[PDB]
Amino acid sequence: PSSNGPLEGTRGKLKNKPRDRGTSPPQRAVEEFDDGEKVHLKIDPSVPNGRFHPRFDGQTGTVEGKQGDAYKVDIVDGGKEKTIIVTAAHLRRQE
Amino acid sequence: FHEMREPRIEKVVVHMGIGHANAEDILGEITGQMPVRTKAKRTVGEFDIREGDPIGAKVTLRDEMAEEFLQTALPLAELATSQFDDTGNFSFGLDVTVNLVRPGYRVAKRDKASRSIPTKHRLNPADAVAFIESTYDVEV
Amino acid sequence: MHALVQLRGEVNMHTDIQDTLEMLNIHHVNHCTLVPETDAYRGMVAKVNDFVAFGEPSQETLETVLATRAEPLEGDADVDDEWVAEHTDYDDISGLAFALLSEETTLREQGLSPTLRLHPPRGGHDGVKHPVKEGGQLGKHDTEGIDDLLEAMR
Amino acid sequence: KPASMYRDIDKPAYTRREYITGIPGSKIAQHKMGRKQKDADDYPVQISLIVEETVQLRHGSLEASRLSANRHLIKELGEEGDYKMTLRKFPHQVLRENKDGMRAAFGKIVGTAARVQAGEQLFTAYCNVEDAEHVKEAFRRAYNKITPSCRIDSSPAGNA
Amino acid sequence: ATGPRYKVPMRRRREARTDYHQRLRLLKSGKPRLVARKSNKHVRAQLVTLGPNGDDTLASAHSSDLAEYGWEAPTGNMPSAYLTGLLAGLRAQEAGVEEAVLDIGLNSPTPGSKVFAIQEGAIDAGLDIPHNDDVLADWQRTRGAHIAEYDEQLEEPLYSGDFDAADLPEHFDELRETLLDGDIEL
RNA sequence: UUAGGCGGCCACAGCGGUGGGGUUGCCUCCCGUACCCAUCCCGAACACGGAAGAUAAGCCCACCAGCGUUCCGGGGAGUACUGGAGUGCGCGAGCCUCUGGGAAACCCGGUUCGCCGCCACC
RNA sequence: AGUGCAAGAGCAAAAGAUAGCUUGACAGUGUUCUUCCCAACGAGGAACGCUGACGCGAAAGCGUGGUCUAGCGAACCAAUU
RNA sequence: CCUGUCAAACUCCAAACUUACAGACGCCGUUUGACGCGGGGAUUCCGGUGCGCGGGGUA
Ligand SMILES: [Cl-]
Ligand SMILES: [Cl-]
Ligand SMILES: [Mg+2]
Ligand SMILES: [Mg+2]
Ligand SMILES: [Mg+2]
Ligand SMILES: [Mg+2]
Ligand SMILES: [Mg+2]
Ligand SMILES: [Mg+2]
Ligand SMILES: [Mg+2]
Ligand code: NA
Ligand code: NA
Ligand code: NA
Ligand code: NA
Ligand SMILES: [Sr+2]
Ligand SMILES: [Sr+2]
Ligand SMILES: [Sr+2]
Ligand SMILES: [Sr+2]
Ligand SMILES: [Sr+2]
Ligand SMILES: [Sr+2]
Ligand SMILES: [Sr+2]
Repeated sequence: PSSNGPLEGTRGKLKNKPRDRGTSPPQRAVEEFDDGEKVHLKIDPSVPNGRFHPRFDGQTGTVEGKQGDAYKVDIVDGGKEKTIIVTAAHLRRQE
Repeated sequence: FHEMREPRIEKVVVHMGIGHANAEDILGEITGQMPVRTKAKRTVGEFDIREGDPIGAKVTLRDEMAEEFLQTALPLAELATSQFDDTGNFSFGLDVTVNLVRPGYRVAKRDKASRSIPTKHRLNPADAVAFIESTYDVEV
Repeated sequence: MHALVQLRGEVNMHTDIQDTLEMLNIHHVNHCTLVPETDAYRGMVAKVNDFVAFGEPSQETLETVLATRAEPLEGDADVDDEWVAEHTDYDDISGLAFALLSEETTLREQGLSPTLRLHPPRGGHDGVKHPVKEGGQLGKHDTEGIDDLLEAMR
Repeated sequence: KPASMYRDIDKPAYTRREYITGIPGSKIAQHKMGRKQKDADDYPVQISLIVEETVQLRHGSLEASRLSANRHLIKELGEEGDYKMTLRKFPHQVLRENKDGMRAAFGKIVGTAARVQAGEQLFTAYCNVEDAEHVKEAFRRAYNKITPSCRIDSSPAGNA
Repeated sequence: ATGPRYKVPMRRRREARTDYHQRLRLLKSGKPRLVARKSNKHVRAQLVTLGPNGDDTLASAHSSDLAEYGWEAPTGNMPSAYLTGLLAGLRAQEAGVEEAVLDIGLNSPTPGSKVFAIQEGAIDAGLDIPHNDDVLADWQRTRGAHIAEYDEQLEEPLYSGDFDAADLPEHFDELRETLLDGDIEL
């Protein structure tokens, strides 16, 4: 890349399909997950806060607790284990 | 069907677009109620670079105030078909605007479940000229 | 149930393709394995398609190859009807051949090495630079074509 | 400059005017010739010049071929002949030239070209069954001034 | 409507019934909502909870079924609204609900209004709801006093179908008295 | 749900159009400003109080496909493109064969004028 | 459209406009990620917490600066609380 | 309305394919102890070629 900030090369993954444009439904932003649940990570373009590093878009982690309203999700980046702080607005149950 | 379809007066807005006011006093007399200041937007070559600031005034009358005004106001004008809107509105002149509409207009002015008025319930120039002309004055 | 025979060496073959052969218990050229026809195994053979020869063999052919090349999981004990009868859930090679072709069991399941270490093709094969439809020996074969190859490698 | 330098499609598409400046004007004078007030359907014969290989044709080449073709049609049918020919391609691809060795080599803008896939119609003419051979001659002279080989294909025309 | 790229608002948005931004802020409490609504003639209170396929109402009260306990007065006023809230509140306690958050939907937070009366009623019913006393109308108004004095400036009975002449806030008391009581079939 | 409230999905729900529906019931329009509250001016709205009138709006019910949208049939198309393989072809840019996948535009015919959950209610 | 400034992205009963009020551009201390994909490395940054004290709002709630990604600096020494 | 063309910094669409997690089969590990963890010792930080996809350059 020409620069190395967090949003480098995120033109597509952080852009909404035109019809999903606009404030998102509150339901998925208030969803509750239990420890051990498998959740897919995907930032919702319309939601500013509670995001993780774009580089983790597409990961399917495991809820292992929470911090405030946000959730702590465990993932394995390559071979490195990491803990991600992310709000329900950017999560989805698996299967 | 006809009772809830026959026109009425939503509001009579009288306003003097000056451009810098001292004219509020006459409106307060010719209408009977307190007028409000009018601010402009966008800078203007004609020494009008001040966005927010007095430039005009207006008075919106409803119910009696509106009709008691038009009684002595309409006779001062010479209404014509062109002077009418596409929604059934007409204004003459110191400007004098008359907003006419059907009964349940509120459906578009209320906060909850508001809705736009179907074109069928929208007033017509024809229906407008009629109603009005049907009360103290002529047409074209 | 398809018979799989590696006809092209490991040098220069993609690693994931080579690992696939190994998962199918084939580690040398001319080595043959018997694989059930399932969606999972299907993806595998389609992946090694260009370095192998496969197809469904006739009961007789499978019987000939088993007689001549089947081996115990361990040891050099020859495999014949008597061996089969005394070590497997069958009465003779035929009972085995049938159960394999009908995918009711596997060589490993019956105490036999998963692989048939065949002999080079007598009279040579059709070449490893072209598929069957183009006159080569690679890819899927007819039961007759597959039997021709396996019998030549008996 | 030799066409060998730009005839192949060995570079990304370079057409964005919003990020490219100094683009030379095209040398193509007209894309629609003959009687452009009349429709194409108003003719019994429709013949196109088809490119046989994928290539890039610089505007200087489109102009030479088109010119050397319409010129003939004019000489054989007159400045107002009952015919019409169309050059259906426009030179959108911008070309550069590195004209200091290989350091900071990105080239300066020098011209434009049209990308043509094999099998496509570069030119298409519409004539009366009489002038059908005069157009075949115009194309013969046209494909002699462009890189690839071409097929003179006769679309509507079963009068042979 | 116009084309592929056109953005149509969520159904409840175009119907102009749900303020989603306020909704979200409400749902963040984690508590049930005391949904206060009102029509020209009536007033309704519902205790709504979040659910998989849509909200879930655990309890509720309408101004209509108020009569079911001895009410012959109109059902679009202050006394009406309060009692409705209390009725809904009481039933709330029944189903095991202990706390809520006022959801006045698209109504305005005017001091002393009915949605706030519904709230005070639901709170007296024993429900724990975040509130502010100096935004609730004074006791007397809730009772119906303001309308009594209005009828005082008589000349033509305030009510058409003679429910009474000089109206009655004292009735409000009888009904509230009947609800706060144990017995009552909720 | 013979008209209600809170919603989930967020156009299959949009745009536009037709017909039907309401005596103490419902939603409304509607009537009216003493109060709580309100308008940088207007009881327009917001708020409160209310039933003389009305089903013309809205709303709900039944329905229409011209535009927009979803899915599906047939055609385009196993085309375009493509993962794996080749002592196959081509001066070459490039193409072909085998194996495994496989569009988009567009046309024609259907589908779509919301579906679903909770509560309340002749 | 606007949203201070590149570009790309976000936003409509708002993240924009207006009006009013206000000083959360607050103190303490962490979790995590980033910086540095994988994979160790500082300053710097961000998201998310707990504690304290406040602002606004009916209340849920919002406010750890400006919608998001640039606007930054070790040890030694000095001044300062 | 019709008719002629395009896009590395366009997208109403949209692959092959790459990729997170899981189950299944396969292969492997439980005396050949895999996976994971801690510690000792490095060498290495001029690379090259083919093929596929490239960006620059007439090459
Ligand atoms: Cl993160
Ligand atoms: Cl309401
Ligand atoms: Mg991209
Ligand atoms: Mg052995
Ligand atoms: Mg040979
Ligand atoms: Mg009707
Ligand atoms: Mg050659
Ligand atoms: Mg120094
Ligand atoms: Mg200092
Ligand atoms: Na959205
Ligand atoms: Na002013
Ligand atoms: Na109606
Ligand atoms: Na740091
Ligand atoms: Sr090149
Ligand atoms: Sr040529
Ligand atoms: Sr009124
Ligand atoms: Sr050559
Ligand atoms: Sr297929
Ligand atoms: Sr922020
Ligand atoms: Sr890739």
